[PDB]
Amino acid sequence: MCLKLNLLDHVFANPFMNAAGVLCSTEEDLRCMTASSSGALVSKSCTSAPRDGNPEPRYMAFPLGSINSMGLPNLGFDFYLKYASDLHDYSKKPLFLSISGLSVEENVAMVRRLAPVAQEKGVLLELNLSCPNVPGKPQVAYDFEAMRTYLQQVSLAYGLPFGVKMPPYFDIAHFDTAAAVLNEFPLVKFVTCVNSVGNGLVIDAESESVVIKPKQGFGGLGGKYILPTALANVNAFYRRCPDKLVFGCGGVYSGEDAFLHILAGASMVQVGTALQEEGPGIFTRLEDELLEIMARKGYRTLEEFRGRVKTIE
Amino acid sequence: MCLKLNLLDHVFANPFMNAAGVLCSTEEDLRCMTASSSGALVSKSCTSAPRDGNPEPRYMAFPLGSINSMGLPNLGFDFYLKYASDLHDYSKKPLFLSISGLSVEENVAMVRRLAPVAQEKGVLLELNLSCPNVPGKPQVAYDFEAMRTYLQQVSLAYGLPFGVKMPPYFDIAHFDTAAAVLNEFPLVKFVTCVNSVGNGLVIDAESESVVIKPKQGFGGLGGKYILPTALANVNAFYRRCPDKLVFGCGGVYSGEDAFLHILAGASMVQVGTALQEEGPGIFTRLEDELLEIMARKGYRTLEEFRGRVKTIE
Ligand SMILES: Cc1cc2nc3c(=O)[nH]c(=O)nc-3n(C[C@H](O)[C@H](O)[C@H](O)COP(=O)(O)O)c2cc1C
Ligand SMILES: Cc1cc2nc3c(=O)[nH]c(=O)nc-3n(C[C@H](O)[C@H](O)[C@H](O)COP(=O)(O)O)c2cc1C
Ligand SMILES: O=C(O)c1[nH]c(=O)[nH]c(=O)c1I
Ligand SMILES: O=C(O)c1[nH]c(=O)[nH]c(=O)c1I
Repeated sequence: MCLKLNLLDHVFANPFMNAAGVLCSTEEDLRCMTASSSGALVSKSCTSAPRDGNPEPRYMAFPLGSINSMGLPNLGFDFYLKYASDLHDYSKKPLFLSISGLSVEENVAMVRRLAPVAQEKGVLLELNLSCPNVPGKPQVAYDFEAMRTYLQQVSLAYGLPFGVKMPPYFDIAHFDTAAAVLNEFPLVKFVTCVNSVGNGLVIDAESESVVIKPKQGFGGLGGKYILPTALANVNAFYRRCPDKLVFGCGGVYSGEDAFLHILAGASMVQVGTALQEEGPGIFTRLEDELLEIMARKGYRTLEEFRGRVKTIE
Repeated sequence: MCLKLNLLDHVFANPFMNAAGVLCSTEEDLRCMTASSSGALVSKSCTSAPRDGNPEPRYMAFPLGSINSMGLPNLGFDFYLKYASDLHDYSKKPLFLSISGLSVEENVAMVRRLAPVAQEKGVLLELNLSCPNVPGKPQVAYDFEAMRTYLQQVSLAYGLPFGVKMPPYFDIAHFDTAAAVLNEFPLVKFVTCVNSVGNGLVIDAESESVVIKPKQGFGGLGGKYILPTALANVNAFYRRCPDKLVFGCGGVYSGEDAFLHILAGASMVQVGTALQEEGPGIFTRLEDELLEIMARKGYRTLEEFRGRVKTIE
């Protein structure tokens, strides 16, 4: 009995990793994730120049999940590149690097410099097409024409295997369109579903007040609120992109949620809000929980049930 | 202290009502919601001809909410018109009628006949632009050009005050465009935010199966999953539509959840999943809870806190 996977020319002790943004902005965070039992890690989505992000409070967690409008704080692309180049221990686990520039030109500039490090070190790119929290910057992947441009330019400039972080959709025609756009780009080897559910609004009853400061309280939701949305996008893209990998993200607190993700078609499973709240010790729990589920069901590997959700009639 | 209010030339005893689709398909259903202590009711969304809807199972509920792909089963516009014209007791509470024709022409044909009944009886139209559940018929209001077309045509054909049932949005530009489309139409007096969050997917871990039969298990989500999404939509349209009423729907289980909808901007508060699970007794509980919250806070009217959610700085 076995959680191991071999994908994108990398070996992974298990399918669990952090979700981009959680426990991965600093060298400290990145060392902690590397020392965890996770099968991999992804760095904070980054821009060319360092960013402070939005004013605090900008994240808040609740029994049923979280809301955030961080505003893309990060240490700058130079820092995450150098981390991949010179600091990361690839003998421990694979590293993904998330880039989330604010224009196609910014992203082009970044991937041109990442390319030789990817070739040398085998760092994998996750291209963020779904930040919902910087104003006047509505999410790329909700504009299919813009999405096409980003993927053309980045394929051209990068010329290596990468993946894309997608926002959730809520409409069959949008699964259709979005999956066909992706399938135009053979360098897109994986699709991460999903980023937070955009622009929800949490309100505290006692104080009569929104709980995060930026954007009049509006920010992205994660956690228990979004699991069924996440499972839908995962499976929508799994069925729609049979020559790609789907990484699942959204609402994972247990081996069971991870089990459902994987049934829906997920290869890697990312953990955001639950990791933010419980800390990196979550990865040992999730492993043991998933393994107990597999044992009880007689599954010996992940590939035995990946993508095998049953439909009725 | 009493929560009575006046809107759309009608008096209401309290701001509560059922969500369209819940406890309102048959005469029996409608008499039951009429005899409840709700302040109003809305009828099941209808088409010109009777429909059986999708195959069962097509609704499932869970501690955190519901998923459905009912598929618009209804008794036919002729039945709900007759209920409106001859059977409803207007002395009890006002009545909203929901129409969900599958093309502009079908809607135009329905509202042409509703018009005289609305003149005579004051029944109120709720135009449904957001069924996420009929195959091949994606949500109207996620296509702004289609939405404009429906609102032009129904406005011309009906020539009387009506409201709209909107699907949730998740991006500021969409809020901007959607509210500006609405604002093009003076006859749109109210906006109901929100319909179910479209095309979620619920999976049963033990059985490894989706839980509803239509659309490979994909359906609309209601309940605790969507409260923050609903609040965001209510507030977004409340700020962007200063000259319309906003009706809140999504994730109401208690007087607190109603207080927050009203704080976000809600004039009426609709109840779907929680009413489906608890039954019409819920209406008396919700009233007592909301009145208890008002008293502890020193509020005497709804109008004192409606839309007065506070932001930080
Ligand atoms: C504080 C915080 C920061 C995040 N930062 C990023 C980011 O930098 N890049 C990104 O693609 N997604 C980011 N996300 C979204 C998560 O990666 C994930 O897509 C989302 O939280 C849903 O998963 P969850 O339900 O486990 O939280 C962030 C989420 C949170 C709460
Ligand atoms: C079984 C069921 C049937 C529904 N039918 C309709 C309908 O005919 N028309 C409509 O506009 N909304 C319909 N809805 C959506 C609800 O009116 C409501 O917008 C949504 O469920 C969210 O509120 P909730 O969180 O209280 O469920 C239905 C929802 C459910 C669960
Ligand atoms: O504001 C963030 O830092 C952030 N927050 C999110 O929820 N998703 C994202 O992609 C990002 I870049
Ligand atoms: O399938 C339904 O009947 C239904 N279900 C929903 O969740 N929203 C709707 O508007 C409708 I018309």
